[PDB]
Amino acid sequence: DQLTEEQIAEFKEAFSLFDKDGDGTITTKELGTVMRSLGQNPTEAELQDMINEVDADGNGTIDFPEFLTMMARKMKDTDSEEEIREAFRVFDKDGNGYISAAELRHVMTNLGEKLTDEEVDEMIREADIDGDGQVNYEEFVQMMTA
Amino acid sequence: DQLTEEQIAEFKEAFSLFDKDGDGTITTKELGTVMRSLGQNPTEAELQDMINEVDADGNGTIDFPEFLTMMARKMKDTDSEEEIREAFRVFDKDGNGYISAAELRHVMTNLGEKLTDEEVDEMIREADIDGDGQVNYEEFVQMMTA
Amino acid sequence: DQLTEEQIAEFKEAFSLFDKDGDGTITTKELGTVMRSLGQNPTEAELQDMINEVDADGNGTIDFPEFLTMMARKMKDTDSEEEIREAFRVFDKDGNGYISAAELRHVMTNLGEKLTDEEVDEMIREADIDGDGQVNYEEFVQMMTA
Amino acid sequence: DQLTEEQIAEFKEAFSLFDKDGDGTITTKELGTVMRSLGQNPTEAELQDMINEVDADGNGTIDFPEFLTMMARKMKDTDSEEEIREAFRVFDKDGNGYISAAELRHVMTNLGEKLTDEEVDEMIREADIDGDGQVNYEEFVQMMTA
Amino acid sequence: SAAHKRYRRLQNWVYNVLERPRGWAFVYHVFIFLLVFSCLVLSVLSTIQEHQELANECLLILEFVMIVVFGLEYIVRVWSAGCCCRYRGWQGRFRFARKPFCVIDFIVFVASVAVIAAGTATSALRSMRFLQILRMVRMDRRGGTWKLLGSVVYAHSKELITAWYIGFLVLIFASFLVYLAEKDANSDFSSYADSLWWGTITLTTIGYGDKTPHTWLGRVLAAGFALLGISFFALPAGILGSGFALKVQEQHRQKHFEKRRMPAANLIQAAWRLYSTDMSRAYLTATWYDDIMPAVKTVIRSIRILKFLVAKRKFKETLRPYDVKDVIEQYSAGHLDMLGRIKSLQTRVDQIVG
Amino acid sequence: SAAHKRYRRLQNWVYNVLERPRGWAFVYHVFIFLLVFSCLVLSVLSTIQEHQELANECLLILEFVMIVVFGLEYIVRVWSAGCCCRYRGWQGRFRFARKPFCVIDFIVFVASVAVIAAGTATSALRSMRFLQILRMVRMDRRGGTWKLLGSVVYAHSKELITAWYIGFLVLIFASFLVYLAEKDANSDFSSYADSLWWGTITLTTIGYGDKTPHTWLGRVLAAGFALLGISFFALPAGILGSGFALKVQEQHRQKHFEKRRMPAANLIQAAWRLYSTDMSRAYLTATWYDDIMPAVKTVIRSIRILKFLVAKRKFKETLRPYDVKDVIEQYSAGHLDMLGRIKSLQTRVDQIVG
Amino acid sequence: SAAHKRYRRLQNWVYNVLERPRGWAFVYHVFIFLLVFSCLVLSVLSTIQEHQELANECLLILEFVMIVVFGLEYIVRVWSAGCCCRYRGWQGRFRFARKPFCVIDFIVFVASVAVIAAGTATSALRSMRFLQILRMVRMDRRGGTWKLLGSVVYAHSKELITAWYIGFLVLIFASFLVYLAEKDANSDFSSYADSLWWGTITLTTIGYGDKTPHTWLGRVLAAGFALLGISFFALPAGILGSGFALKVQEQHRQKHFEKRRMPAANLIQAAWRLYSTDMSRAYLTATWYDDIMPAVKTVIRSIRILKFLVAKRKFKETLRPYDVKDVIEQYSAGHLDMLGRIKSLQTRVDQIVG
Amino acid sequence: SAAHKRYRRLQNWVYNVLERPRGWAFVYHVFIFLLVFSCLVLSVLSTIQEHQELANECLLILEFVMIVVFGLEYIVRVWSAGCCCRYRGWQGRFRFARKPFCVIDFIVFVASVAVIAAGTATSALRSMRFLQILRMVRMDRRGGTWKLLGSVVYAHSKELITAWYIGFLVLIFASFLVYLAEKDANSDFSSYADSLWWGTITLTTIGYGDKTPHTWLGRVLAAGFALLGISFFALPAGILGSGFALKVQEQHRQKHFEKRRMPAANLIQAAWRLYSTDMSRAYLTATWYDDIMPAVKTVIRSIRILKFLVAKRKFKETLRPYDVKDVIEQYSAGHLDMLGRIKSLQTRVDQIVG
Ligand SMILES: O=C1N(c2ccccc2)c2ccccc2C1(Cc1ccncc1)Cc1ccncc1
Ligand SMILES: [K+]
Ligand SMILES: [K+]
Ligand SMILES: [K+]
Repeated sequence: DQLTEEQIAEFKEAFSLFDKDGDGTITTKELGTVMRSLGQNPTEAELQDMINEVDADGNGTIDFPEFLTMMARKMKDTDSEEEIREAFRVFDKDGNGYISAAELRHVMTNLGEKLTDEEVDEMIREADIDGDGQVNYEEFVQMMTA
Repeated sequence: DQLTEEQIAEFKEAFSLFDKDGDGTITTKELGTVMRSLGQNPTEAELQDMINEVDADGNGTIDFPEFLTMMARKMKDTDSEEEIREAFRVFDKDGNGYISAAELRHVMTNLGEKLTDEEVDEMIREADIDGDGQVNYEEFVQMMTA
Repeated sequence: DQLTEEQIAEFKEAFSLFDKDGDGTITTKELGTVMRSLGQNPTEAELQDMINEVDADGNGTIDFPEFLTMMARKMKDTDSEEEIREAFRVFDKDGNGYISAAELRHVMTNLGEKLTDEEVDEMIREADIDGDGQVNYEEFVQMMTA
Repeated sequence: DQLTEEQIAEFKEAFSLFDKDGDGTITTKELGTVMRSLGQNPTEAELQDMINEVDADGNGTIDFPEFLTMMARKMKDTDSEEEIREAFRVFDKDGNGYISAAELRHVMTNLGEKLTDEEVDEMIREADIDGDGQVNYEEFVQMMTA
Repeated sequence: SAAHKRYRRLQNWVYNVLERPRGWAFVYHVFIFLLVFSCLVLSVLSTIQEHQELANECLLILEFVMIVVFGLEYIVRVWSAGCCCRYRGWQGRFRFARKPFCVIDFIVFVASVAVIAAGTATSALRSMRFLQILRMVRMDRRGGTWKLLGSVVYAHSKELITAWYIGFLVLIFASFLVYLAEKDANSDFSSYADSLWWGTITLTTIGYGDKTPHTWLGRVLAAGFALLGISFFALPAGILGSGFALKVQEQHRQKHFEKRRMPAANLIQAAWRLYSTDMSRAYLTATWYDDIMPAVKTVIRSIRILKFLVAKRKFKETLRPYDVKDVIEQYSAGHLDMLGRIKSLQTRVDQIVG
Repeated sequence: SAAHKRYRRLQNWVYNVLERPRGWAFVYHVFIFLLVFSCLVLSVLSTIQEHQELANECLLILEFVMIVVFGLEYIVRVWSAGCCCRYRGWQGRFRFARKPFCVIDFIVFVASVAVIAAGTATSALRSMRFLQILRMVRMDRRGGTWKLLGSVVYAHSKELITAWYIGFLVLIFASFLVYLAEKDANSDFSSYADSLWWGTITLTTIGYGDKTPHTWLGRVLAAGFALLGISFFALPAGILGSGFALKVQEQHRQKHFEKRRMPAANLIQAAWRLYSTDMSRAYLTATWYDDIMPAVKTVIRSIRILKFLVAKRKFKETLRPYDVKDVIEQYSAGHLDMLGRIKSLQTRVDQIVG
Repeated sequence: SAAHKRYRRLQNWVYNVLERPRGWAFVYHVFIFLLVFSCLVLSVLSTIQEHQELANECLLILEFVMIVVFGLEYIVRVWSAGCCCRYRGWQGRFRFARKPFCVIDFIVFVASVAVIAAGTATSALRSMRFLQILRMVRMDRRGGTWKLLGSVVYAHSKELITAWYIGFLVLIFASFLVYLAEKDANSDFSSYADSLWWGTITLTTIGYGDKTPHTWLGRVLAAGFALLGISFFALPAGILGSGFALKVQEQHRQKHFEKRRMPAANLIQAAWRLYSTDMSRAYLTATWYDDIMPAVKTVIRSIRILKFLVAKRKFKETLRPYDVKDVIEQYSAGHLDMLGRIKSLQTRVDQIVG
Repeated sequence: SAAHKRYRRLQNWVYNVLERPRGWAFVYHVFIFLLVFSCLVLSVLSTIQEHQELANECLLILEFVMIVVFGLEYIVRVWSAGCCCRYRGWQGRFRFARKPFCVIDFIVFVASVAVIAAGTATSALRSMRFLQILRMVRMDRRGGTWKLLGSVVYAHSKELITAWYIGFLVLIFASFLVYLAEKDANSDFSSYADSLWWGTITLTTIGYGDKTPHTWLGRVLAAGFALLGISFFALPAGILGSGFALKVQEQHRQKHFEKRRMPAANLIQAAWRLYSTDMSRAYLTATWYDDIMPAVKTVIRSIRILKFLVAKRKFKETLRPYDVKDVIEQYSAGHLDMLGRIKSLQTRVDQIVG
């Protein structure tokens, strides 16, 4: 999946929605302004955490090379596949790489940034559930890392 | 003490005082409303704990089968006899199955949901107190579990 | 020092200043009222602690037999001599039964219910201080327990 | 560097700016008044700590002999050389007696009573920095203790 | 029934000294153990040839006294069981004898008496003396010792296995190396198995002296491998010892907390209040005399049953241990309640003055 | 694909019992250890001369059974690997066999079969029996034992070194002193090296009996130096034992906390939300049908990627341990928030009334 | 009485170096211990036959020096007792000698002198030398060692009993099994008692070499049961060691708290204030000169007695240890006081503005 | 002075690898220790008679290589000392050689060379080989090992003394009792001293086999007293082991806190600010050019000296450990500040509205 030049131009056009002034950088102001226009309400500390994940210069900005790297990579990297698989394993006590559909539903809608019923319905539909009702989450992780 | 059909009908008539709408369920609203009409003042968390002790479906209700089971059983089960006997043993340091009348009186009127003087007077009258003033609480437990 | 009958009558006359009603008992009301008339200001919890030290019946009162016992005994008992001597030993690191005049002065005026300068001056005058400036506190304890 | 009599007279003239009344002592009032006239704002607890460092009599004052001793000594004593060198060693993990110019800059401007940029610029200029960018702080300590 | 009072009190006393005695009551238990241990030692010494006569002399008397004392104690205990209400009348007595260890004792006693009677296959009647040791194993109520040891062993399984594994490897290696060196000069190390016997008897620090290295190369190798592996063969004792000590200390730590308290006291109260619904003078009034609206009293009873069940649960839960994060939880509760109080002030100031 | 369901389920079951055994799965592993160990002991006893015949008799049968069982298990495991998706098709199978320990096993099996075949340099074919022990060393997944031992040894290095150092000094000194005393009377202590051999074999508490002091001066010196240094030569075991026990307890202390929780659950959610940006029915509407303003959806995806990366980090961090200073931190946060609340009241009172 | 000052100071100094010494004072005690121990060793060596002469030679001189030194020290200590006020005048001196260990010493000294005098039943006069060891047992003030050991043993009784029980069982079993195997080939294992002797001497790791297994079956059985039970026979040392270490650490933890403080200081103050009621210049005024209303001063004294008794109790309580739940208690007190403060604000706002 | 840069950097590097080795620097140190150990063992083996020739053969070469290497290292280190400023010029070099261990090394080297030269009282020149062990003792910088051992021993003195005391008593008693039993039958126990030798060699678990009980009474007594006292003679190892482990853990606990921090950073700042009073461009202005009112700048310097002295003290204090009662102290400070804030609100409400 070599990154092509047209794909780079489409990332550039998204990057320019944040950096409307043409300064080549995205700060918490530019990021948070676009987000709130869509009806999101991040906090300042959440905007700083987000920028810090890709800001190698440590000056509180995202530049286009950092933006392009994040967009090209998504979740395809091996670190993402391993950590997501480690998160499922927290809820796999048997150690057999399986989790019950009903147990997945409980964790997704009752912990963390809970999924809505419709979100979790789409998630269980997308996993090829076995007839017992058990989900092989390691093949679920490869579908999100492909 | 086979549960008879007339006994079931009397439980049903009590159950219907809670569930006046005929919905077949008792929630915190129905339970707490009957209780406060008698001048009791449970909290919401106390009403939830009470319903949770018999709510197998986990949906916050008591249905008639659960109500009937609780009413038929009272304290006659072996779990109740053992736990009540374990509670007395907390206050039996000798380990001989005895507790002093005066020590029972102190614990009943000074700890927990304290008994009034008249309540504790009736309780000590009902235990066949020995001439020393010592109470054999394991036969006291069988009278409450009979 | 056999307790004589005239000594008993003088204790009775003091006891009657507290128990002005002739009820034969001293409660926190009677004790605290006499104390505040002299310009003292004990708290309620301090009045309860004081009465509790001599109230064997545990009903929150001092009767004349308890009052007479306390007055006849003062500090002459062996428990008092031992505990006072143990308190000095807290400040005797050498373990030789000595404490410096200057160290006694620091502890008396800087810890606890501090002595005034004049109080502590009288206390150091009363101990037969050695020429070095060291106090043999075990003979100081016998003078207060004699 | 024998302390001369003219040097003593110059210390006396500084001492008299604090002790304008001629009482021969510097309290928190005299010390703090001169300091605030120059635009400093010490707290009372900071003025007590400062006086306590040189007040052998423990009465909360500085007299001229104590003032003269502090002024004659500055940082030239062996205790000062050792403790300053121990402070650098906190930030020398290699144990080789070196610290990076950039690491010195981070510690000086980000911890404690942070140096301004201009202060820390003068400090790094004064250390004979090596071509790598590493500072031999033990010879830096001898220049401040000379 | 005053005399009946005294009877029941005595019964309970003896049952306590036998069943679950504490303090001074243990004096009788210590005496029984000494009588059994002496019987054992006498039997063992009887095994010798030179001392057979005097051994049997003393054994006859001791075994007779033992049979009489244990028969008497069995009868007295099966009687004393009468105190507790569970075993009343011959019905309850027999129910008692159904216990496993009680039947074990009865079997042992009958067997001992049968042996002595047959005294008047003598070797088998002898060999059957080892049964006495059951009277010692029985003192362990519900195999407490085995369970404790098993728990502590399982908790540390990883370290124990590591020690045994590394030690076994060092043993194999050192045995081989020493065998290579002493193979010819010394006759002890004739084959590899001999070298292994030496290695075990050496590394364990038993040191019989059966076989020892004679050539200086062997001696240097043995010194090295000893001062290296003797510690491996001695770890299990140290690991298990520290495990036991830490467990004891930590347990003794929980007792100081005394957290369970209040729940046991409340359970008895909810049980009494439920029970008294059906017998209290509070319900023996014209008002309560049930004929027109029976459900009212039934509803009141249903509420007391629900509260009883809440109290029984809270009581069972107290046994479970609690974390040290409670302080954070009380600060969270305290802060939240106070922050809500400042809000209620703020809203009222904004309501009146605006 | 129901039958395919059953196939895959069985495959996963066997792979679990082999690769990650738990509970009853460990029973099969214990049997394999019993087989390897019996083969080893039989070989060793075969080394003896008097028992060579019966040893080889039993060894033939046992070795044949061993070869068959281990070949079968190897084939079954390399098949069962099919469950996990990583190794699918012969491509994935071969990728599996690339593992180090799998190739080690295959080598050992082929070698054993070649030995038995050559059975029909016999001494070398014998000596090659020691290879079986690899089937035991392989049970240690990733040298866990060695790593644990190394960690605990390194943490205590200072005390161990102190013990060994002082012990060595005491040994040198006591050996010299005793040699001085027994030099002439006793023939054992002919030279200094002999005295050193004695000193080691005594201070370690092995005590062969090879050499012992004969003159009373030597005996008093040995008693003194023993009751002084025997404790030094036994410290390492005690130190390491307490170290292991404390480490186990403290670890078991971390498990109660269950601090990591929430982060793992949120990571799966941020990953699902990011993934569903490109397939959800939420984006299959006329509104989203991309042609006029593609960047809007790209910007929405870029935000979900950033949140996913925040959740992955918070999830990875949970593994790291946390200090007990959190309570101070919550008080600092709680006090600061409340002090700021009283300020906001004060400013509003001063605004309205002044 | 300046010279009397110096006299009393010297007296107190010597009494301190005798009754309870610190630092350099312990040097004298070490010298006394060396003297007693040398006397003991000389006596033991005198027991031998070949060394009787030189032994008695040295023993005469050493025993004479010992008698003189200990007589002198006894006299000096019974004099130095004069420092403390309890024992003043011959009355108090005799009261002193009533102590148990003082009379024990006097008896031992008189007996030693009588023995030496009789020197000019010689075997009994010899045997009476063992009495010196009392001069060592006396150093233990109030059997501190025995009490410490007893406490720590009782606290761990369960684990100790488990270890001894399981070890005894393993010993019985392994001894029986090995006896079965070596019964015929080896002559050592003639009877069961011999096998038991072997089992003990092995499992304890003493390993005399008296009896060892000769047949390979016996050797394998012994290796197994050893590598299984040697750890059981070595637990008590590990358990007790960890117990002692943990107890020491935890105690040293209590000292850092320094909780008792304030109570001891306040007790002296309440005692002085009570005492001064009857001698202070504050009461030597015309106002207080008692004739018209004696009860007023008596009432003031009664109040000081009650406060003294409160201070004595609070002082005795400080010795008792305190829990780590105090922080929860201070938060409860702090929250309650603050919540009551916001209520008092709320009521006043509602009073004025309404 | 670029080349001078490289020179000084190399100098510092070598001085670091020699004086304070860390990481890979220890590789050189291990080689030096291995070479020293090889020399000792060769000498010892030279002591034997049968191996004297080959021993001296190898010893000649090894000793020569040793002398050359250590001379070279001495010269290189005394040169490398040049890095630190303390020892510059021959003045500073000589100041360096004044160190104790440096002169010790020079003496040892000169002595070794003199011995080899005299090679061309030969027995004394031999005996002087033991000096090498100083090159091992020197590795302990400032007797760290001795100090650690002494601290841990002193902290536990009470338990150690109890163990030794009770063990000694049990030894005396058991020896006497066994002697009474074996006195006649067995020839080993000829006198009491023999019984004591046996008792020590048994209770310590050495077990030479020299003397063992032969009569069954003696065997039973020995079994009892062994299974009673062997644990006493093994306590010191367990106590000291747990002590060391606990100390290590608790220390490793203090490092996690990282409390000292901020003070060291502030000290450098106060020192720089004081120093810069006399050289900063901030004071090189017409305004500061001192002629009219010199005291103003002197007063400013006096203030910086006082602040420097406060920072030096706070820095020295950080080294001292801190208690876990700080949380109570922060609540006390936080509550007091907040309670004072509600008072300031209350007073202002009462001022305006009244
Ligand atoms: O840290 C501890 N506490 C504790 C900490 C924060 C708040 C409350 C309590 C605690 C309480 C009772 C006994 C022992 C402890 C320890 C250690 C300690 C340290 C200094 N002085 C006394 C003790 C160990 C511990 C750690 C982790 N889990 C359990 C125990
Ligand atoms: K041993
Ligand atoms: K041994
Ligand atoms: K031996």
